Amino acid sequence: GPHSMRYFETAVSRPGLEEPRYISVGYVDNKEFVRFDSDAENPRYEPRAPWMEQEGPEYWERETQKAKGQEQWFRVSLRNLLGYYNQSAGGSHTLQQMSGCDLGSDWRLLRGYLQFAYEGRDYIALNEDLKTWTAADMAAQITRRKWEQSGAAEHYKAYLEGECVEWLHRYLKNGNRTDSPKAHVTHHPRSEVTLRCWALGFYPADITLTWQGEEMELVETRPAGDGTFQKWASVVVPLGKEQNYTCRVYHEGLPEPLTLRWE
Amino acid sequence: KAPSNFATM
Amino acid sequence: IQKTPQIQVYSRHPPENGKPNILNCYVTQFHPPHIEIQMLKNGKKIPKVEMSDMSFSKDWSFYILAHTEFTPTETDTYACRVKHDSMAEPKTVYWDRDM
Repeated sequence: GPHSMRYFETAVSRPGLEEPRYISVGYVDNKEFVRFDSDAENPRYEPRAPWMEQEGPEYWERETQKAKGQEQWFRVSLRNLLGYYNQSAGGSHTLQQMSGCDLGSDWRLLRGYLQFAYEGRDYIALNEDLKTWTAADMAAQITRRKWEQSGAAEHYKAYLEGECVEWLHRYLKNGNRTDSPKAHVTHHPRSEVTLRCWALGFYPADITLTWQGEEMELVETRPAGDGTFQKWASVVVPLGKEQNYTCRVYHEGLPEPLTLRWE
Repeated sequence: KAPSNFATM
Repeated sequence: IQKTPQIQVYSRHPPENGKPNILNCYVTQFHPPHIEIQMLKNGKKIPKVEMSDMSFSKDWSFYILAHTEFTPTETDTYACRVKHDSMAEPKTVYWDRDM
């Protein structure tokens, strides 16, 4: 199966505040594994999965220092962006970053990722070639030329082809699953009766529910709060004829798609 | 292994 | 610019009157990340409400799961009320035991 690492970093400046509040969240295979928050009393990277408590105090000390570097970089960058967009003092602003690497089932690098958003909106992003930058905004051209002139891409590319893959291999070895959905249909009388197909206790979150021999209200997939997810799909059905309708759950942990009904 | 950014925006 | 929170309210486990459970309020697709969330029993704030750490998705929008212990009954109604800069007034979504 394929694998991935990501770091999602956020910096928020507010009027009343003085220095930005900076948060960095690390993920392996889309699950949170470390976290740093500058609002903490003694700010540092803390483990967020039990399998990371294997890492010794030199690992945490270095990571914490990298984060303090990021803190400096997001604060300065925020200051510069304030100038680029002619925004004055007195507002709240956000700078965000996503980086990391996707590996194939063979553990080789599939793709590097490096993207930045300002005010929730794409600012600049490293293209898949890890050589050129995409930057839509006129204001964002200043940053693109700055980064083309300094050679920044080569250095982010070295990180993404090297450290990201290297250290992802190490995390995969150290943290050596999926939970299949359990389905059931519920009956609710109305005007006609409502049949709502539930899938519960599944991980990861990717799922699809349908009703049928042809292909409706649903909810977006949601966390149960325990690590598992929920979803339901429901349909309007005339009374007495409810054995004719069939739900189908599709999930990557299922040997084959579920097919069930009201009973 | 957290990244470390290069040139500022 | 503002992005308006999407809100779902729902129990962790199937609701059964009398039996303790956990009530969720899952708020997503919002920007800026500053957000005020209250959970309500009969229109009154439940004081003990826990909040996940804040995160954001690939589309750069933020999200957060609020949750509190509660025991559903035949008669009481629970709700989630979210105050945020994209909305002039708080938005309330009521718990529906069947959704």
